[PDB]
Amino acid sequence: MNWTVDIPILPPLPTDLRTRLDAALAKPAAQQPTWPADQALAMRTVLESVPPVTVPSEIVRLQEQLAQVAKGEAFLLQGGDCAETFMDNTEPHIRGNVRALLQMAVVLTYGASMPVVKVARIAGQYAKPRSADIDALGLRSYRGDMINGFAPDAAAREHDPSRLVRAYANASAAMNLVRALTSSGLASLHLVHDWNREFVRTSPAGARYEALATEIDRGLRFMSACGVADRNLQTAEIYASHEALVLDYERAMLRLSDGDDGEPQLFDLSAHTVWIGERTRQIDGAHIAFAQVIANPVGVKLGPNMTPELAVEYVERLDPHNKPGRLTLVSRMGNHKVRDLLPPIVEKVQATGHQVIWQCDPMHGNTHESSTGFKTRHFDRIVDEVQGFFEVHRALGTHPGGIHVEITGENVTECLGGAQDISETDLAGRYETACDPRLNTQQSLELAFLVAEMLRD
Amino acid sequence: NWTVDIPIDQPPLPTDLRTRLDAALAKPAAQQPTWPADQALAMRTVLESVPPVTVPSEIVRLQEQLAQVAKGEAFLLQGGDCAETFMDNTEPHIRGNVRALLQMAVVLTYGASMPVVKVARIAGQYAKPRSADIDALGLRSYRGDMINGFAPDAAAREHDPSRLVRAYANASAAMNLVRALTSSGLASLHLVHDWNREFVRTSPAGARYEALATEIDRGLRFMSACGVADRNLQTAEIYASHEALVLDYERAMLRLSDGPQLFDLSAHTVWIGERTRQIDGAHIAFAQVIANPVGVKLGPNMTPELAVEYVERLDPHNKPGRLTLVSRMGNHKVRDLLPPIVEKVQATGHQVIWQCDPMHGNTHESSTGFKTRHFDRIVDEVQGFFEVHRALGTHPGGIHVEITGENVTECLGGAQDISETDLAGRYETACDPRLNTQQSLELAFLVAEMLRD
Amino acid sequence: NWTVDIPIDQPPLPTDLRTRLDAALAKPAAQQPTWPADQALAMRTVLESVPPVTVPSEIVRLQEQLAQVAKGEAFLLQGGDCAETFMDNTEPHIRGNVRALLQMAVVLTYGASMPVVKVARIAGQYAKPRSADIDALGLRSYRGDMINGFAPDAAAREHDPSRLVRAYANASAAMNLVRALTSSGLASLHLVHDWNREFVRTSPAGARYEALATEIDRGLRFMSACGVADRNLQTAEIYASHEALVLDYERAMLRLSDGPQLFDLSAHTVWIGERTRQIDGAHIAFAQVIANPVGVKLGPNMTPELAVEYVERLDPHNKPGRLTLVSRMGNHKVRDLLPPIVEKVQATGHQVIWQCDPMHGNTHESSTGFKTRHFDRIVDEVQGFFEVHRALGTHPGGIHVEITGENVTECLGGAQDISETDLAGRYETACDPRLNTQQSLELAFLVAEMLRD
Amino acid sequence: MNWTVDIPILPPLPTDLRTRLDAALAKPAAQQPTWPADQALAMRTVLESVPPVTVPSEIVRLQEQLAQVAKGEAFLLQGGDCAETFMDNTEPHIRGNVRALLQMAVVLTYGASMPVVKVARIAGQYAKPRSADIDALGLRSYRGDMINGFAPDAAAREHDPSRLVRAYANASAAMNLVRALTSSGLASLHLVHDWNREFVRTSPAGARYEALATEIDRGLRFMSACGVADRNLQTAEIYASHEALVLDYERAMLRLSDGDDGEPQLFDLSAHTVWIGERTRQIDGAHIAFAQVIANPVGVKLGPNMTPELAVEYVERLDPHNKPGRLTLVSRMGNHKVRDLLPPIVEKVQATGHQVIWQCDPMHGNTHESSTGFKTRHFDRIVDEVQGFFEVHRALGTHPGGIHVEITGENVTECLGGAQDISETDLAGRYETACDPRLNTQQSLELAFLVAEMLRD
Ligand SMILES: N[C@@H](Cc1c[nH]c2ccccc12)C(=O)O
Ligand SMILES: N[C@@H](Cc1c[nH]c2ccccc12)C(=O)O
Ligand SMILES: N[C@@H](Cc1c[nH]c2ccccc12)C(=O)O
Ligand SMILES: N[C@@H](Cc1c[nH]c2ccccc12)C(=O)O
Ligand SMILES: N[C@@H](Cc1ccccc1)C(=O)O
Ligand SMILES: N[C@@H](Cc1ccccc1)C(=O)O
Ligand SMILES: N[C@@H](Cc1ccccc1)C(=O)O
Ligand SMILES: N[C@@H](Cc1ccccc1)C(=O)O
Ligand SMILES: [Cl-]
Ligand SMILES: [Cl-]
Ligand SMILES: [Cl-]
Ligand SMILES: [Cl-]
Ligand SMILES: [Mn+2]
Ligand SMILES: [Mn+2]
Ligand SMILES: [Mn+2]
Ligand SMILES: [Mn+2]
Repeated sequence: MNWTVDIPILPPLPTDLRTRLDAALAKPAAQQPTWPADQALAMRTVLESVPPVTVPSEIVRLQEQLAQVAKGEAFLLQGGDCAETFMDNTEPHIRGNVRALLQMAVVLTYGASMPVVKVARIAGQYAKPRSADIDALGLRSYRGDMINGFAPDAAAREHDPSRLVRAYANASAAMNLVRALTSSGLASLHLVHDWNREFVRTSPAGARYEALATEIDRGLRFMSACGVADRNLQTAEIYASHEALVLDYERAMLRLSDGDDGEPQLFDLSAHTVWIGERTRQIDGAHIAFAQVIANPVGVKLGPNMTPELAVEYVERLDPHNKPGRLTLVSRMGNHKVRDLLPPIVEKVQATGHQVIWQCDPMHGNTHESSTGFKTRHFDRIVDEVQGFFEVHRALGTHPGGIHVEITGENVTECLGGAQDISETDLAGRYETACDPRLNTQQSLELAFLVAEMLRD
Repeated sequence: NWTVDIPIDQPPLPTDLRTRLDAALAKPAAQQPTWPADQALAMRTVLESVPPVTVPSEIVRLQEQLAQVAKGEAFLLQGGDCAETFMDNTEPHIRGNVRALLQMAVVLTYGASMPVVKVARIAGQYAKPRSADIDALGLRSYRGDMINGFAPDAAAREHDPSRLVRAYANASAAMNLVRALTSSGLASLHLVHDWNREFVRTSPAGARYEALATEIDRGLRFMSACGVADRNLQTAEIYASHEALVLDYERAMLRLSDGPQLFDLSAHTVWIGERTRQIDGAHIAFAQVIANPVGVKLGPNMTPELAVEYVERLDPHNKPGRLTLVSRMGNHKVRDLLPPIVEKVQATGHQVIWQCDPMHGNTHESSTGFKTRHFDRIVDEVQGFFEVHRALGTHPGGIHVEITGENVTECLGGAQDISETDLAGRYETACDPRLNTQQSLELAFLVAEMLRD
Repeated sequence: NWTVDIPIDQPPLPTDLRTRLDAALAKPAAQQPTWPADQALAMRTVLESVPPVTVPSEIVRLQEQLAQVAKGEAFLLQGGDCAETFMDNTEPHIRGNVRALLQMAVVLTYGASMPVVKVARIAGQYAKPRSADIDALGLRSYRGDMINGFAPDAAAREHDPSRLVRAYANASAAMNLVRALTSSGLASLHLVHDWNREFVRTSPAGARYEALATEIDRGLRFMSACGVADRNLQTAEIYASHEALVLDYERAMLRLSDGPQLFDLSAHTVWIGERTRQIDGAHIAFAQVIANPVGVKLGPNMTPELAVEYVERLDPHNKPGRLTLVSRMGNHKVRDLLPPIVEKVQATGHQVIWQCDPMHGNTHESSTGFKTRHFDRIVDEVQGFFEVHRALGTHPGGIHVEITGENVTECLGGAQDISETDLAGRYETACDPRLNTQQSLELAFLVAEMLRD
Repeated sequence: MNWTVDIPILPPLPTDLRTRLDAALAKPAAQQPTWPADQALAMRTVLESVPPVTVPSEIVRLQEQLAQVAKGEAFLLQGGDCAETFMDNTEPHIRGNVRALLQMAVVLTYGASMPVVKVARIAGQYAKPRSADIDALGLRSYRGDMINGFAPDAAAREHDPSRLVRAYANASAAMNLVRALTSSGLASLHLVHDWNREFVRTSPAGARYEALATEIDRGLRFMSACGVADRNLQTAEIYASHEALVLDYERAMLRLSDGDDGEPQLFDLSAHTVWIGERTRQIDGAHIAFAQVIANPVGVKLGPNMTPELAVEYVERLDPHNKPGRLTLVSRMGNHKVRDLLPPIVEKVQATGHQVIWQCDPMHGNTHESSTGFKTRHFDRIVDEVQGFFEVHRALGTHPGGIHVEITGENVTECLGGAQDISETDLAGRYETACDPRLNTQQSLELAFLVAEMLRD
């Protein structure tokens, strides 16, 4: 059946912000759903008065934490599903993904010797681009639950604007849980580290990670021995992110800030931070213009065809004021290319004077199709791209700022390798992703161990 | 018709607890909606797998804080809209209401000299009883947005079980925002006190309250002067609550904690109303089975003996703070009716919270046709509630009020001297008349003196 | 003769700082003792290698706190005995005096709404000037226990340089105890406030002070109610001070910090008296060379121009809080004499602390023969000091008083209404009349209102 | 020359405390100086109204911290000079000894994974017993500066009661400094650990201790990474101790407590805690009786002739109320005997039901005379006694509670071995002790490293 919401019935935007927003959205937009303009407008009119998913003073705080990242005084961890679905938007799946990110944070905080800014891909990662409008079954392609349905039939693939509302309801629901969990006990550093201790005990490669787990453990005991005040160990902040892709959803989630802090700006309150993907980063297109008008922190994906010069253009358009950490540039090159392609981008951007975050995405450049027909990534390539991203920064004297991974708390079978030795035949058991293969819980924690050893190197 | 339809798609609680629940839910349930069972079932099935509004470790913490209230070492402040509506579940309304709680809370904490457990009527108060089969307009009565529409038209008033899911979405989106605001600066004690100072400055009776405002300011500066660490001044906990009325909604929102007890995860704490508190009815049998702290409204027809049976039913293990008895008597009846009830419950050896709802027994109709409440009657029920406890050496434990951040004209009186003619300007409640933001801060100050006195 | 002799046994400061010191110390020094140079030297040699009374990082912290006082963001409270004696350097006396500071401090912190830098006249105040060549009894005048004996007999009054070492031992043993008491529970704010409550309860004017006592109590409970972390309520810092008078003692106690500047490590902060503040004399040239915060007493003969030369000499680098100008004018003269001095020093652009000593210009002789001070005159000098600063928009920075924990009868008046006849009962000071414990708490309350007013 | 103090001119002691104290001091007392009774009494009358060196609420606190020790929830470190002197009672020598104890504490806190109760032998360790009244030069023996002079001449050796006063003045002076230093910066955990980092860098055996120093370092950085409240890292408490030997000094430093906490008792305020030595622990003698009347925590030295049965008698006389941590029993057996003699003492005392602190003194049973004529101890024996004290407790299931060592911050040449390889010829350079050989600063820190590895084992 259906539930039903009302299309509703206040000071207008500041004149310059109206002008600028309309000039942004007048530009060409790639990868947009194709539904009618009237039905879209009704849906945006619903979203324009819902309670936001985030609030501006959180975005201001995240921006300050990311400036520390940009200055080399913190490390950025971002991860969660490749594609959230409505049907898997459930308490166990959310807790599971929050717990996996947390588990990784413990180990990276200890390896980096500095705070880790924890950013979940969650509460709105419901839209994807596609290179092909017709997929391999010859159906109109799945573009994520905010657009159409996974089910491999033609009605299910029709673009349905009512998905904008269901996507918001599902997002704000998740966010409520993520906040409940982070403040009420899941994020206690003691509990989360006990889980890491249970992984080291049962993992097939646990003997390799025992020494570092033991050190963290004596580190934690050292704290209670010296009598530190411990409430800061009880809770952590998990922020929300997703690809800003569907411009009808992002424009309708825009809100003007109150001016008490800074003079009023437009924040996208569908998320704390958002990024712009490889297929939508046209320099003069609507997504880059949009990013330029919102106050949030933003990132741009940079793949193997990126030039140093285009990089610098992104930095000048998106960090026009030189605000450390407003712009993250998220390298995804493939492990076999990172060490060649990244260095001259980093040099040209470092010489601008701006302070970007350098972030490694070691997933999206390392995808292949298995003999068994599944889209998969090999753990050792994902690892090796991070290795090589660390080598580039070390050679340059610049900061390996963080990683951006697709992970889950579930024990799926989606990426090959790890300690578990996920084989091509194994992929059949629990291939559950609605899009790209994610590291399972064990694989994601193994990678934090390995990355903790790069941070220590 | 200016709507948009949102499609619904389509492991169970344990057998032993399901067997206990179905036994309790075979009891007759008053005031339930009349939708088809098969549609109710469908909608319960959706809600049995949605992410929860609250989590068990939050409720367990609330129980600890409420235990401290029961024992005379904390004060319970519960307030917000009489009735939430889906169309007024907006960011400025929700903020406004949190703001008004928080401002009352600063003044009450200072006046009590102890912590204040801050519980909003919010993120689910979407259902109400009715006495009237047919309202004045000859329509089926409005029952709250979880049941039907406010709109005085026959189609709006048919009972729609899909509203179960709309209520949930609106409840979680609301709770998301309440969490976000109370963690990220709205619950800064300094900033909330600054709003209290601007009220004292511009209020018409602001002269009367200036002295206490200045003492608070100087109690604040004293903290800074002594160098205390300040992060616990930066944020506050606002718990969620509503009347537990729709048993289709409340049972679907049940979850087992991870150990393992049954919690209702639609709210932190829920109460049973004056019309559904049958000692052998399902609402009571539901309150019995859940581990959340629970409240029961006790109006002027209550007997000591019946208030005891509530205690034996709802607090069988003698957990202080688990049960809150909520007096609502009328200002003219509190001093007489409440003492016997207190004496007899105290004598059981159980520690209940004694909370005053000075709103619901003090409602009258104005010559201009609006349902309304005098400000002075409301105050004087609290004053009396206080006298009762002082006389008996028992704890005046908290209050339960209907308030909003908005500058409505719903209750008469207060410093603004809302008159019978002012009622029409902004009377916006979908149900009972609320204190507006000014009247609710004024009531906090006046109660803060009863605590000091 | 009821004494026991304790034998004395027997790498230097750097050449460049020793060359600076000897240049400054070639200046004439008033009020110095008349013992043989060779004996002075011997005794300086002992004191140049003894463990220090204070350490440089303590003084550096004091300078930071005193900077905050200079800038109008803290208040300076300095008090204790006019003259310490070796035979009254006992555990109950020392505790009593710390106790009396700390109680004044609670009330001043609340009344100021900012932190209070707590500096005792203690652990070295063992030397005094004299005007009189020959006292009334026809004896050489007593000069303080670091110089000679109080005992009115010719042998006691000969200047004994071995008293340099006795002073040091008594100073360090005293400071040991002050550190121990302020770390281990005597400086608990709660417990100190409890003493303040028992004073309000038993004092004859306790009625007058009850309201502020109750506000403090409620500002305290408010902290607990808000859950602040409390370790900074458990202890307090009490710094040491005395008049820097015996240059043989003060120069021997010099040390280089470890980097490197010169500190006098006989005290945290030291002041120059009204009789030794010659602009070209050695006391001033000594204050110039040390890095400690310093004070200069400014009596009714001071000129604006001379108070400026103190600023240029003693605060050459413009370090706020480094220099404290200590007004002591008489209550009848403060309102007239002080404003010009403030205007002219302010105009230099330097930030000095402006501290009131309401004791030394308000001393009179009673018909019963005792040196005494009216309580009301003392209060009214502070009141005036306050009016002066308010008028000019400058900071009334602190006070400097002579107080003890004991229930002496030295100053007239106060709530106890000490009369000319009461003076003989317990007049025990070896020098000037002190506020007793009651009168000193009474003065804190009354000053706390000048701060609130 | 001389300085001069006055022999002075209040509620009498509670009748039972008078009676008990006099009954204690009526018993025979070994090792007491032999000066006239009238001159003694004058000196005690001076001491009876001086400001105490410690106060009762500190002793109450230390007792609570030592009960945690007794329960196995903390570790006790006690050390400083074998014999303080008046002439070396100077700022550098005191800071030096405080710094060395601190440096050791950092490493033991981290090794134990639990707090360390820091107890200095300081501010009154001015008296020693002697087996011989005539020494090897045929002079009346040196008994410590509270009794007579080190100088090897007969006048200097006369017993001089005025030394009771000079001993107090010197003690309270030191204590004032120790308190100044602990609260004002010397005891910052960051500074003290930087010093440990400089030792590991320059020590000849530094490469052996680098790994553990590095772990502590990442542990400390882990704390700032997680944002702990850090004032508890700024300061530490150093307590005062010495051998309670001279009964004229200890009786005159007795003070009655105020009753606000517990009902009034006699505390010895010359120290926080005191111990009774091998030569003065006669079961029915004045020192054991004295210890029984004061409220302080106490210890008794136990050497190789101790029986399990006599041990239990000490426990029943000195911990009559079963108060954990009131009684420490301080094993000194010699490294070659500890593993044989300690176990049956521990079993008999454990079976009483009382909770003593078990403390290792690995110095006093391990002393020998070198070919070069110096009293010396070999580092490897001192180490091996601690090793063996750990082995006894591990085998029993009981708590290796702490160590009691003689150390200094100076780079003296008094104990053979260590990383520095202090040879018999080396002892000549800087043999500075007025009594037994102390570990120098480097040797004391090496031993903390080694003991930290026993705690980790
Ligand atoms: N609050 C700190 C420490 C912390 C608490 N829980 C955590 C879980 C993982 C990592 C760190 C933490 C932080 O978020 O950094
Ligand atoms: N966190 C404390 C104090 C506090 C912070 N913000 C507040 C706002 C209102 C009342 C109290 C507070 C509490 O909830 O009690
Ligand atoms: N430690 C704080 C508060 C405090 C503790 N004890 C006190 C005693 C008196 C005055 C203040 C205090 C301070 O010194 O300011
Ligand atoms: N205050 C804690 C931590 C600490 C501070 N400084 C230290 C120096 C050494 C060891 C520990 C510490 C303690 O004493 O245990
Ligand atoms: N309150 C609005 C919009 C909304 C829908 C779902 C969740 C939150 C808000 C409605 O019910 O139509
Ligand atoms: N994920 C489910 C249930 C749900 C509805 C609304 C909000 C949150 C969850 C859906 O989309 O139907
Ligand atoms: N105050 C006494 C005792 C004393 C001596 C030395 C130090 C401390 C106290 C005196 O000078 O005689
Ligand atoms: N240690 C020296 C100096 C000293 C005297 C008094 C107290 C402290 C130190 C002495 O005994 O003479
Ligand atoms: Cl449009
Ligand atoms: Cl019914
Ligand atoms: Cl002269
Ligand atoms: Cl005797
Ligand atoms: Mn992906
Ligand atoms: Mn109502
Ligand atoms: Mn004086
Ligand atoms: Mn020894």
